[PDB]
Amino acid sequence: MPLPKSLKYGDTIGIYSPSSPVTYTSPKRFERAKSYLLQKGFHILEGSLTGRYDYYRSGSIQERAKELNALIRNPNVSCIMSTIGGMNSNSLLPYIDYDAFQNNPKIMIGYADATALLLGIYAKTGIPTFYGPALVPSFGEFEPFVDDTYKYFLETLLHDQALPYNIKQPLFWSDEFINWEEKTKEKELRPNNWISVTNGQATGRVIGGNLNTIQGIWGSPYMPCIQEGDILFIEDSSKDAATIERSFSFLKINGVFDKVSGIILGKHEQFDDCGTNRKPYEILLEVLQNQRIPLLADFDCCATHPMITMPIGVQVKMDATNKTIHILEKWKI
Amino acid sequence: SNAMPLPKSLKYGDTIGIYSPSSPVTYTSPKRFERAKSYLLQKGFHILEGSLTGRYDYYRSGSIQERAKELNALIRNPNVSCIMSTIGGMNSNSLLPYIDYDAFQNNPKIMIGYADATALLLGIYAKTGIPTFYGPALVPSFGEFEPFVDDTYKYFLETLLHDQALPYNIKQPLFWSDEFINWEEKTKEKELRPNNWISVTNGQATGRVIGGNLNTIQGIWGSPYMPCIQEGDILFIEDSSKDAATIERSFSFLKINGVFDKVSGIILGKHEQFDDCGTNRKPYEILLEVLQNQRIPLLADFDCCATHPMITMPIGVQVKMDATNKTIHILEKWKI
Repeated sequence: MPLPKSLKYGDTIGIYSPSSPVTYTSPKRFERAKSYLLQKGFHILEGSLTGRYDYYRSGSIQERAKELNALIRNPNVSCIMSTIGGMNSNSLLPYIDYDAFQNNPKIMIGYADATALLLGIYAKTGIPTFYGPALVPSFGEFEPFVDDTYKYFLETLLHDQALPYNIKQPLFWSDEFINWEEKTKEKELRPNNWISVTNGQATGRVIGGNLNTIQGIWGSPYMPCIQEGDILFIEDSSKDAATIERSFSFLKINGVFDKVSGIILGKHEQFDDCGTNRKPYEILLEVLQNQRIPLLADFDCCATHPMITMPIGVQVKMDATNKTIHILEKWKI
Repeated sequence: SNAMPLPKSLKYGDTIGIYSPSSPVTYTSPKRFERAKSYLLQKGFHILEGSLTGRYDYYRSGSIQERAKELNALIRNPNVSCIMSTIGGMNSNSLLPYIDYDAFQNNPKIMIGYADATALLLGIYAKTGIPTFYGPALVPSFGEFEPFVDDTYKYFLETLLHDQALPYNIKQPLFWSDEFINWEEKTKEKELRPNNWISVTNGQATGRVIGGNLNTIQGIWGSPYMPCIQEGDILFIEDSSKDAATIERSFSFLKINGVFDKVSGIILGKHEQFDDCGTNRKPYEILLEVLQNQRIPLLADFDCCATHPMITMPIGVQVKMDATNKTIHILEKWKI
């Protein structure tokens, strides 16, 4: 695999808005997020659609692709980070300069709808991409949680890490639906646990991201093929039991559970259980119908805070029983 | 093409089996459910109520296995002529591994519904080759008050009961509505809005029609239950009660999958209660942005969707679409 250079203090992070126009609609949180990273020591290069507004999106298909491609082609930018998701990143896929990326690999990071681009870049170039912070949701978060998301970002992207790289559980989390633009109270600290839903271990290439979003790219050249022995990493956020049953069944009928060696399931921010009192993993277990696949749930790589930064497309070992995740293969220089 | 297995035409007095593959409407909307059944019974059909009728499991009628059992009992019943969903939802695709495709193949029936039931319409077609029908679901379609229910019923009989010489012309309804009123109880008359189809991009296409509810297709894409789209097919798609962001994603999903390189034309349903997100854009405008510089004949605002009234459309048979003149003809038999 070609690999991106590690992030360094003094580097420039390019930001782009491939879907929702958050830099227009949530300017306080946007400015707070920029200032946070500037203070840490990174410059921010604002993509061409920053401050622009086209209702549910930042701009036309072409204009969004141009915004991203300008960052891809800029040798001064070491990391390209989505501002936020939405629904419409998959529109850009035919128009991205994959060749320019492959020729000068950089860190591509974000989450949620940005999955479309993370996976498409990986599919087209073979360069690992990163399920991790987007500027506004992740680095616009108030203290305390922002600081733990930031710690995890440095660990994956900037620190010199020896292999194997151990991914550790945070002590506390939150999904509270408060404090978006302005802070009104402290978010409750939720004690954490990862869940040993189905015991066992697996080692394989990790593939996945936001499940809802995967259904917008599935079957295309931009969806990496799932191979025998891969580890599936999936999360959904702010959806409901009916939506995720459809998604889990989508994977089942596509044979994904006959291929993968294990499953890492993210927490589900603000899950709506439709009155059932069922957890997301229980719905998945129904869909799996007693097929014994190791399953570790409530992983902190999703819309809940704080967020881990996870490489995608590299070898991983998971132990659902003992609740560990290690990265086995280098993901950066 | 060669003659193929087909389901028997509907007859007066036939039994319609109803099942709930997703939302538990028979429990949550009991007045519309009772009105719909009464409407068909009053026409002289019998209704066989599947095993989950009146049951409730929150967002669904029952477990995955319970729902498969419900539908299979109808598939396996030689006295049922037509199997009709009560309503959609989100979760029909869960049943797909568990359906008795061999029993269906042994005794093909008219399979009809819409919206989430696309997963089963397309999965039965994919597995068996038997045409299925994008058309009425019991409670939304046949629980509609007069006058629109009568137009829906007329189209249902024209396609499933009456003998039709080929080419069979699909006539445009004269009036339509998507008003978000009169679900359980009637409060006023719906507006009889003058209807039209839309010539979005001129031209003609002839090919096998494939499609249904686009949102639902994304829950079965890539599986053995999704029929493969072939060069020259006509794509039929509709979405209902969604928004501009959602449909852009679905359109781009088709684009990146190469679908628009294959199909000869596109039929786009009306979009009930579309949320334009403030853009003032029509669904077809969003689609055409996705299409970019690729010219494809496109007929839009077709009445085979959640708006009233509803046309019954066979899937998996040859059709001629004329987007210039706003016509649709069915060219191959779909029933015997």
